[PDB]
Formats: sequence, structure tokens, C-alpha cells
Amino acid sequence: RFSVAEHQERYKEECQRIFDLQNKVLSSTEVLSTD
Amino acid sequence: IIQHSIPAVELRQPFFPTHMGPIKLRQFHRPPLKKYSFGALSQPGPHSVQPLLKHIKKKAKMREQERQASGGGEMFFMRTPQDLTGKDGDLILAEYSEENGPLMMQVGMATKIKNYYKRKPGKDPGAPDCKYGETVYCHTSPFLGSLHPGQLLQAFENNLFRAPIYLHKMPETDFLIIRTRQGYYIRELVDIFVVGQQCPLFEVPGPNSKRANTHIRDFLQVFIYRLFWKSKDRPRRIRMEDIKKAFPSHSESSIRKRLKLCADFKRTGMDSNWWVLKSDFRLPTEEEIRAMVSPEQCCAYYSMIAAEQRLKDAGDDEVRTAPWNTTRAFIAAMKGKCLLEVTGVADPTGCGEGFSYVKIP
Amino acid sequence: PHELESQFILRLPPEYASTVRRAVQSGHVNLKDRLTIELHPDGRHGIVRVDRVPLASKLVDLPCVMESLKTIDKKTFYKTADICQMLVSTEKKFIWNHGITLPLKNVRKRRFRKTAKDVEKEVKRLLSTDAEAVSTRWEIIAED
Amino acid sequence: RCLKIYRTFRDEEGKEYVRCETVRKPAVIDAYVRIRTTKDEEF
Repeated sequence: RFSVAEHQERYKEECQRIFDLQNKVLSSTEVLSTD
Repeated sequence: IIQHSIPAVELRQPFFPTHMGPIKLRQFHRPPLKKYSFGALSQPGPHSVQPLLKHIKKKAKMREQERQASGGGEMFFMRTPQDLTGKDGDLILAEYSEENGPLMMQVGMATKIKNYYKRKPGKDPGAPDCKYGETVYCHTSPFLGSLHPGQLLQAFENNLFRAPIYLHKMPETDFLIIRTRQGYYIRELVDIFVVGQQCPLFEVPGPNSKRANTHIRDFLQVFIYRLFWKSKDRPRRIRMEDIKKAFPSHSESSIRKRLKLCADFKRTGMDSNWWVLKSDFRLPTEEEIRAMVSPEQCCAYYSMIAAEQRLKDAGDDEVRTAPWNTTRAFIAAMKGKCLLEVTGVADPTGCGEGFSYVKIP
Repeated sequence: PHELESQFILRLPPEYASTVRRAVQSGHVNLKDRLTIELHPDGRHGIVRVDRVPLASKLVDLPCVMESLKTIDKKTFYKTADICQMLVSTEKKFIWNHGITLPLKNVRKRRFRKTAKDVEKEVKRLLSTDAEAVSTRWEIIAED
Repeated sequence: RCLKIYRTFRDEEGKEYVRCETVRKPAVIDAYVRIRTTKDEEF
């Protein structure tokens, strides 16, 4: 029933994941098809 | 550490507007192409664009002569409004990912490019070198995530925010046309950065806050002092309807409250219908007036009133996405007060990319 | 006084963009005669004439906000203007959905969060018509 | 629910034409009604 390390680590990992998804999508030089 | 231009730290009125109406708050940081009434471009017809490459290299050679005449160190050049033209210097472009950021720089303000480079475990060759900015080795990631070993990330760093930027080459078809009253001018661009989600370092105040009303009062006082400095009359005197032209949403009781101390109204005789400066009042020096209001406080106030307009036009989820809430949430998360739900509705993308800065316990 | 400069982006067809780029990087005033811009009183229509060849232009609104940043030492950058408009050469039509950079494509449709409840101006016109009237009758309706 | 408005006006010379106008835009609706409800309380 963690109320301390579980919440903190979960928030931290979601933060690294979003930071790393944004870096990749933004630096992509891949052409994107007009929709 | 950030040194803005002398038009920016003196809060001069083209660059830092005193009043923004509703149609000017909807077009906040998106200024439309205005039609001129007088000038060379005001006459209808075809207009030749003018190349400016002798102007660029003449100005750069002149600034290098100024720098080598002053001992060769690093110099401060942006001292006039005519230094802030696009006609000279090395221009880059900076595109924003979010539609309406929580904070945004006014014209004339400075920012730095910092290249954060986490070394590889043990031996590393050195930071991949980059054309713009200075490199710094970051063990502790500035942003929410953490840098990989051997990963260099460039970022805009100033007093307002800190945001990851990504250098892209320009399209092969796009040029930059600087139009003024006299004619069109064309530059090419080669470097364009994409600015990610901002990490706010300044807290936008809320509407009717104490910090909000304090900034409004201090801005009006600074404008009144600078009108008194501009007065040529030996007893310095100003007119009330100059201030009413600058701040037309203000009730005149507040303007008279600011003029009550430091001025008095002359009805008859000489200086009639003028607000002369009191003889015992020492008008503050330039550095005291600069210490009264900061330009970043003006940017935070402009963000607040623009978000006020957008929320007002669109009739609690939207209120959470207001920059006073999101800036308070992010700065509180950086002190370790609270955590943020990184997936939510304050997400400026509207998809899984990007963060949401709203407080969670 | 000082008036903030108004910078916009000009997008040309690729062969005409190559000729304009070569003439810009050359640097003579010969380019001045070759490249002209005529903006129509619509405000969103124009001709760009490259080498006296007319091209049809539209001034469109860009979904993101760009900012020109000048520098003298390539370490500190000063914001010079805000760019929000592009004169592409070849209302809903005057709004551009894509951004200039490659990662920003279909930004307005996909990477922009949309919050919703011209329309205000229409409501003002309706209020003016109600004022110029004598008797006003209103009912929220159903299918009819 | 859509919004329909009936307007009574006087034409040049002598006339009393009535115009019934229906607003199907729910955005125009909201902004329209909010002023009346405000002006109804503004008395």
C-alpha cells in the first residue's frame, strides 16, 4: 500500500518517458503526409 | 544574468504596450499585416524588394570595429531601438510547439542558448559541438526528464522560462520579408529552431490578485515618472489626457491617486490645466525606475490578460489550463511541494505528447 | 516614434525559389528590379513577380508563432519580431494548417489542444437589429 | 434546441413587417442569450 516511493517513482518515470517521446517527435526530420 | 536591450529594460511603449484591447488580446503575439496610411507602401501598386547584404556585412564590420576599439572583449550593442531591426545581425527563427504558451518574450528581450551535455559513463569524447549557444555539463537534468548519457540537448534559457529547442534546417522555398513604411527587404534564413514545451520559471499572477494589482499600479507609476522625465518645462509638468490615452481602461481616480503624491494640479495662472511636479519631490533616477518594474513581470501580466480574454471569449478544465494555475503548479513541483499529473487536460498538445502542469498531492 | 517592424515569410515555387535565392546571395540591386510584391486591397491576395513573371499569392495565417532572434556573438539572442503570416505563391482558406518545420505538420489538427464552448460580431449585429426594432419574440425551439 | 427571433420594424412611408430569424449556431445562441439574461437582470 505504498504512499511514498511508489507515487514518487511512478511520477518520475512518466516524466522521463514524456520528455524522451517529445524529444524524438520534435527532432524527427521524417516527412509527415498531409491528412 | 540576462541583459535585455535598453528599450526593453526601460519599458518603452512600442515594445511593451500600456494597454491591449480585446481585438489586440486575441491577436496576442500574432500581429496582423497592417495597411499603411502614409508612406511609400501606402500607395497601391507593385513594390520592389531590396536586398540587404551590403547592409548586413557593413553593420557587422562596424560592430567588430567598435568591439576591437573597446579592448576586444565582449560588448553590449543593443542600446537603441534601431539596433533591434531584422536588417542586420545573424537572425535565426524559433517556432513554438504550443499554441499559447504560459510565458512569452516581448520584442527587445534577450535569451540564451545553453547546450546541456551529460557525459558518457567513464570516458567520453566531448560535447558534440553546436553552432549556437554555450555548452554546459548537466549532471542534474534541468527539465522534467533526465538526459541520456552522451546526449546533448539545446535549450532556450532566460528569466521567463527554459525550453528544449531543436535545430532544423529551413525549407528551400521560404525567405524572410521585412516590410517597413519605406519598402520591402528580403533575407534568407538557414536556421530554424523548434521550441518544445516550456518549463516556466516565473509565476504568472492570477486575475484580481495582489501581485496583479501591484503590477498595474507600478506600471502606471513608471509611465508617469517617465513622462515627467520627458517634460522640457523647468517646473516639470505633464497632461492628464496623455495618461488617459495610454491607460484608457483605468478609472481616473486611480490615475489621480498616482499623481496625488509627486504632483499637483494648477487650475489658474501659469501652468494652467497641467500637473506640475512638486518642488520637494525628488524624481527618481533611471536605475530606480528600472528597479520598480522588471520586463518579465510585464510579460507575466500580458500572459495573464491574454488568457483572461481567451477564457472570457470561451464562456473548470479550461481554468486549470490557465497560466497562473500551471505556472504555480510547475514552480511548486520544482521546489518539491507537490507532484503533477503528467497526463491530463492541461496538456497543450491534446495527445499523449507533452506534459500537463496541474498539482496532484 | 518607433513602429515595430512587420516580418512575414514568403514561400515561392521551387524553381522560382532557386532563382530568387541565387539573386539574393549574389547581392546586386539587379534583384530589386527582378522581384516585386503587389498586395491587393483584399488583404489576403497578391502577386509576387519573379523576373517579371506574375505568380498568384495568398497571405495565410500560421498555426504556431515564430519569433526572429538576432545575435552578435551567437550566445545571447534578442527577439526582433513575431512572425505569424506567410505569403505562399504558386477565412478558412487563409488559415494554414501545417507549420514551417518538418516535425510540425498537421499541427492545427493533431498537436493543438482544442477548447470550445466572427460569432461575437454576428451576436452584436443581432443585438443592433433587436434595438432598431419595436417588438422582439423569442423561444428556444425543437425540431422544425 | 435552436434559437428563433421575431423582429417587428416600420418600413418607409407606412408599413409594419415582422421578420422571424432562426439561429442554428449553438455558439451564436450562447452569446446572444447571455446578454438578454444579463440585461434582464440589468434592470
